[PDB]
Amino acid sequence: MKIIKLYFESPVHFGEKRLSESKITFSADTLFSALMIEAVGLGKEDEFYQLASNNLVKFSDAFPFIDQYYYIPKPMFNLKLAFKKLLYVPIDSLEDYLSFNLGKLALSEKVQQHDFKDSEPYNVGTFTFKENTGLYVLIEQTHPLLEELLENLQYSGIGGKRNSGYGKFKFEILEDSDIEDLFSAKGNRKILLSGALPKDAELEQALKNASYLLERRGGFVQSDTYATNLVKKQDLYVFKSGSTFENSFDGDIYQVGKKGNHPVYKYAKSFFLEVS
Amino acid sequence: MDKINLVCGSLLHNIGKIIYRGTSERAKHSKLGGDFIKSFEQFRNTELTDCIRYHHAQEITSVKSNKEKNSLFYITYIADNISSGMDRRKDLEEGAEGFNWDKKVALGSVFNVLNEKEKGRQNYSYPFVAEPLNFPTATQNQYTTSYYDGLITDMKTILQRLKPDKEHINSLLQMMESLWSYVPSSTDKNQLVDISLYDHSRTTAAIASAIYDYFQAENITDYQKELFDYNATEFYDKNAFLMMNFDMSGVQNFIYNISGSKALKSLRARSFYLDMLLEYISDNLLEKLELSRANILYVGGGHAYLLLANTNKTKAILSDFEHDLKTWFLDKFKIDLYVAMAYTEVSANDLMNHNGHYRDIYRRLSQKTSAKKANRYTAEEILNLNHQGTENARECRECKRSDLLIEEDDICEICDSLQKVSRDLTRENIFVIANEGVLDMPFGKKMSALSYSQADKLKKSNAEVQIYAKNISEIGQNLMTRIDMGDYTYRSDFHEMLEEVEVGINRLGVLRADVDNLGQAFINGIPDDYLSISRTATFSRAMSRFFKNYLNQLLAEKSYKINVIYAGGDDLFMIGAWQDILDFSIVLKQKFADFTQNKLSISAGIGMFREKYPVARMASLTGDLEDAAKDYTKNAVTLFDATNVFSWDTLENDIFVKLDAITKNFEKLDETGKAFIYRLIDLLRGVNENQQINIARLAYTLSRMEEKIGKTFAQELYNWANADRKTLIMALEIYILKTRE
Amino acid sequence: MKLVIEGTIVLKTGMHIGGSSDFSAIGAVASPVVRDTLTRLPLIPGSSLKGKMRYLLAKELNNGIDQDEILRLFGSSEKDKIRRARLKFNDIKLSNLAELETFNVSSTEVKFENTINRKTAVANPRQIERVIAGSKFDFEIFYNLDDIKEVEKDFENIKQGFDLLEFDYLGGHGTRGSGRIAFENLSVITAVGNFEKINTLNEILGA
Repeated sequence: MKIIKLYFESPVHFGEKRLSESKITFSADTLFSALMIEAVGLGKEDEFYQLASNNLVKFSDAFPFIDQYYYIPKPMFNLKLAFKKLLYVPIDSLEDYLSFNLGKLALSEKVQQHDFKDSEPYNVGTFTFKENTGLYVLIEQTHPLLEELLENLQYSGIGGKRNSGYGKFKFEILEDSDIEDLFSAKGNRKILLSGALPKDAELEQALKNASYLLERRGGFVQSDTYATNLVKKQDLYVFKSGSTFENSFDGDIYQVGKKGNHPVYKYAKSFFLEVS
Repeated sequence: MDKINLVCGSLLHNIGKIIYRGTSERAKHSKLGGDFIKSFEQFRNTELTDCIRYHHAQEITSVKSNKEKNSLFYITYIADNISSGMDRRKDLEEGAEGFNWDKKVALGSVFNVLNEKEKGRQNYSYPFVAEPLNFPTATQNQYTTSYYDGLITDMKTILQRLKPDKEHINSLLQMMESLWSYVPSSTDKNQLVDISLYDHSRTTAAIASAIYDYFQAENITDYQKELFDYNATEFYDKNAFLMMNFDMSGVQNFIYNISGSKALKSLRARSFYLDMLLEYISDNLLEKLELSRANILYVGGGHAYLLLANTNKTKAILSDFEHDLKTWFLDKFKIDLYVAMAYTEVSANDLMNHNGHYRDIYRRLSQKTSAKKANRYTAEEILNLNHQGTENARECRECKRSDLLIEEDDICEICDSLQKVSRDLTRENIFVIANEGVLDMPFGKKMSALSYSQADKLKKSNAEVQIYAKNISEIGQNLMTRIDMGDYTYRSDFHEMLEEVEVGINRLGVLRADVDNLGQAFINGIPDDYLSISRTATFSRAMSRFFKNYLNQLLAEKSYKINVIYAGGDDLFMIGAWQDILDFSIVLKQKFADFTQNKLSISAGIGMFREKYPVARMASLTGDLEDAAKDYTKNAVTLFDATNVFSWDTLENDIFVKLDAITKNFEKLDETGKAFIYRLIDLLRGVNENQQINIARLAYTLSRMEEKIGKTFAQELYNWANADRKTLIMALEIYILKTRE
Repeated sequence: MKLVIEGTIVLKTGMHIGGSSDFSAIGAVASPVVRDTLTRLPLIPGSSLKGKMRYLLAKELNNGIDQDEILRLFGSSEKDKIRRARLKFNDIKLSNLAELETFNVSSTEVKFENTINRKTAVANPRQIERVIAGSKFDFEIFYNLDDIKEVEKDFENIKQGFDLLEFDYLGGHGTRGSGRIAFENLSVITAVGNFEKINTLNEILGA
């Protein structure tokens, strides 16, 4: 199981509800949406969907990482038992569990001027990473196709505010074996690592002793082909990445657009870190 | 035989003792209670009379067979026992003619016991001034019987407008919080003089109704054998109390779920709306529990702790209330708002605090609340919540939400209702709920929030209609209950507000404050030895009471050009002229220190912006400023920037004595300011990087203008610019900002 | 398949870009220049360069009387027609701080300025922070080579916009003598795919 490390040399804007604020990381269907839009840039979008639909391409979402420390969101248990301010724990320090600051959020103030009229300002929330940090994306069984797409994505930009002028990155794989054995392990409680949602006939079996938050996950369709306007998406509600489940489930790539000239998918497949 | 008699025997209790401590009748107080009975509307049945004149143990054993069973004063006896926190087994109770009871002693302050293991045991009391503006102090106090007979004449000339029945408990409770807020619970016994007897009566009413419904469900007989043929422990070793709670999560992201134009109005709208939703949700639960409002311990910002009975019928109605409230939030606020109702069971011995075990009752309730918070929605709720998704070409701009949008305009129905109702909202305005209103509330009854206008005529025959009030005057058929919300507004136009100022720079100053270390102080603040439940109720209710009424009165007594957006312990946001904001921050800090006996800290952040500046970016910037203040991890304040963080005494003392000295000195000088002050600030901010040569230039300029600015002021500036430097830069900056024409 | 338009921006005058909401002290600089929030190195935001090129290119075409060329270069969100933006700008950071350290001067300055009321004849001073002249700015702009038959007109338009921006300011108070830039060391390189006639793109732009 491989690593995908993302080094940003420019600020990022990962919006979650509005342009004025931003988020440290980006989700999994955000990266999958970027890969779909770039694959239909290359025309190979159909067999990329047939790869990601049949589990050979299965990635988690982005996580913070500092120099030789890979992080995850604080897994949230039914713990009966200060470190309550900390949002991220190192990925190998879960056994110890049972200082940290990457970057700083900034707000960039912009304007749009009209020539024979008064101007109008708008402001963009940004995030800038420190010099020896960034984000990393977990992936198992790397494919030549996704190695080609991320090689091609880095000149289009992950992030929100494009193409002015923020999201750009250079990636490298840099596989690791100190944390592959964590994912080869098996335990009794399995934490989630991506924004996921089980299929309708297994949500009950997935929902037994869980600890989760829903997140709304919608927005606008970003294409020049979906139905001659800016149509919103069917707001899918997926589990938060810092969830825990005692029993596993497998997600689906749900179609959240069913009215334009092409389908709009949303990645909601599961990715577990099994722990005792 | 219903609980009106018992709740009146609890709430109307110990009036005979508070008149016993001032009026000379040295006989047994049972005859005083019985003689006080018949001087009302009519004398009641024997139930309430025996409830209020039999709670003395020898008289209890003296009256067995001359009257019937179903005592209904055994309840109030062990109710006073459990609400007291200690035992009265066979001893003579208070004022029982057993010793020379010389009762002239005032009410002790709540904050003396608070955190006595870190800073020792202080002691204070509550003085009396003939709401309103008063503050507890460390001097001995005394009450006089003339004011007592005056207040009882007022109480009995306005009291007869109510009927001793079910619905009038609210109105007598409103007059009880008007009157009994400062009268003590007892005279001696320091373990009892810490709390006022008004909340002791509220607690006694709650626990009396709880044990009454407990015995109504368990269907038991012979209360005399059960409770007195053994010494009242066999009740205590049974589970009979359900102390449940409420917890709205994510209130902050719904208050600040605004990005539109009208962001001033929507902020106060949402901050009022969450509180009023919690109010009606709690009151409707008590209404469906056929219960009075005395069972509320505390309602705050997002939290509502309760005390009910432990019966299976209450469990069934609690689960039904769960399902209805959860479905109603999932209809309106998709995942945004969520209440976490969890009940915890305690035995009657368990809250007597003899074996301890009270802070872990709060801890267990927190564990169950977090457990329900971890697993929020069930399977079909998530399935329905994903299936109701649809795509549209419109959204609202605050609530970025693609359903329940109005026609011809693109703002969501709550998202516009909040703006409109925030527009028509003043001080003396009344809040009303019915089946027709504006703002959505469960279970299908809305809120109108209409003023004194052509729609006042609903209060005639206002069946199934409730009234939420700011002021209370009429206690006949009005029935207005108080909701604590603070909405001081000077002018409501920022341009007129600034235009009235003609002394300083034309800027708009912004205060954001919050109480730091409020969390563990609210959860576990009162120490385990002298630990009470009504003390915590008074603590939190007094905190919210302080912020609301003393904030409006402190801003009313001096004409401060400050618009309050919303107040509270957790949150405070005021926009006004910067002169009044700076001059009021020290006032608010010192009045909070006087109210809390300076052991609850407070931090704040002052920001300063121009006349026409957006309120959303204003609030975010000043919130950043006060976060930098609280990061220091003690009490402090930031003046206009994160680089200028000062402690409150440091700001007050150092900056304001330096500012007042500078203002005295440069006024009498005929031609010195302000060019000398700008050169002085230039040197005193260049000295941060080039430390030596600017100190030399400073000495050169001060002896240069020794003959001009003053002999002693120049050497004072030279002394201050080496000892406490960074203070004097801010003192000079706010001096010029004050004196710019 | 994708191209990289790389050059340098050399300042001939000030170029004060941007306004933060940072609080200004009373005797100090109001309206500071935009910077990196973490390096505190002066910066040209890519939205500023993009907006100024769009302004000059849109004012150039349709002379005194928008068009498919401008929308296909810099995007569109019109209700009827939506086109993906071919150009991809980046925030330009300062590059020659090694050279400006050699000259023993900071990369930023304060310009002192006032207005004078014409009736009351009282001055009204202001300080504006401003990048110094002689600064360099390595910029990368990425082009989406989605159509081959239009790349010649596209790169002609890009060089036209660069030349129009050579005779006009880049950001801030340019009418009072600021913001004058020049583009030197312009080159085009591909990163993925392979464009055959990359040389005519290099010659239409680096001429």
